[PDB]
Amino acid sequence: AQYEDGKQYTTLEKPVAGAPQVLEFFSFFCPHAYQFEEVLHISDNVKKKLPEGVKMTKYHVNFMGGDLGKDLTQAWAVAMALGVEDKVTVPLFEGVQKTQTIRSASDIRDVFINAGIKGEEYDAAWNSFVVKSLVAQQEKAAADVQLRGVPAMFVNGKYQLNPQGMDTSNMDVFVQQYADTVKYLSEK
Amino acid sequence: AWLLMAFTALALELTALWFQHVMLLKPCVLCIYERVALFGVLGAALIGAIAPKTPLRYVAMVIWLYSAFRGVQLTYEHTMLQLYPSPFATCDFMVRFPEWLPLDKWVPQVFVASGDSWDFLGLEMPQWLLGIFIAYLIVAVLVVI
Ligand SMILES: COC1=C(OC)C(=O)C(CC=C(C)C)=C(C)C1=O
Ligand SMILES: [Zn+2]
Repeated sequence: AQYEDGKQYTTLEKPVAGAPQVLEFFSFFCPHAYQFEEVLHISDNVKKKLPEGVKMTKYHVNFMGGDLGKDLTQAWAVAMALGVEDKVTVPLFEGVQKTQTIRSASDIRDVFINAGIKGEEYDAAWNSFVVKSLVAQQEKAAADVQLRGVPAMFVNGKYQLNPQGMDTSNMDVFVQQYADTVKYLSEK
Repeated sequence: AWLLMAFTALALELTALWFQHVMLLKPCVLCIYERVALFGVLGAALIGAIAPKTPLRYVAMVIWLYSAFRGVQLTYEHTMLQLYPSPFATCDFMVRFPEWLPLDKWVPQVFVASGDSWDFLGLEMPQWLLGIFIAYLIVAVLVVI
């Protein structure tokens, strides 16, 4: 009796095959993406409620940060490829966004090195076909779910996430209200 | 009000539109929504409802009751987030026009976004526009409604 299109989720008009199971986008540049992941760690909360050990993917976006984002992506393309991720998430948010201490490829490079990434084993993957492919397919991936803004999210290449059709005043609440909507759309 | 708006047209309108493409600056997404909840009054009370005839301007009353209004929070919501950001938000680079009416592609040149991360007087851009979106609200509500 209670689960609404345009409300808590929105279904995609042109949907996309071979798409990941749940596919959060994000930049290291949206003060909101920061708020989304760094403040509310919604990502983890969604994981938690999530059904039977399910592909919780997460791609980065190019538009914001122009020439830097580009590499910040590529950096991340690696960070998945290895991948540290978890280990390189927090500092790269904390870097670029919150303190303004990241200037380009190597500032990032450093934040990998500095986070337990092996000096130029990072560079050893950075140019690997592995990570060209990864990058290119996180452009493609966005252009597919026809993207505009970030954070975003897409259950099984079908449902754009509408964070709106949900409490907006209560944090603790909206989270579980968010993380829930996923458990639903997944097994559906 | 055609007198106000004719000189808000030939005096205020494009002090907007130009004096950005004048220094060739990049918009945002909310940008051209605010340009729309704008150029959809300085055109939508001119060729609008103060009209090419000025006996009956309560059609323009609603053309201001709920159009200067959008202009308010468009700028407001926009400006809200400047050092005060929010979880359930986004930050975009692309834009829209429902009703299969299509802003973007009609005028590629000015109905276009380019989403990114200065200074205007003792201020910057967006607030300075609440300084008129909420100005051309009350001191326009007062005399008509
Ligand atoms: C902060 O970014 C913005 C601009 O920057 C290029 C604008 O030109 C415009 C359009 C300018 C005016 C004066 C309406 C808006 C609305 C805006 O929000
Ligand atoms: Zn925390």
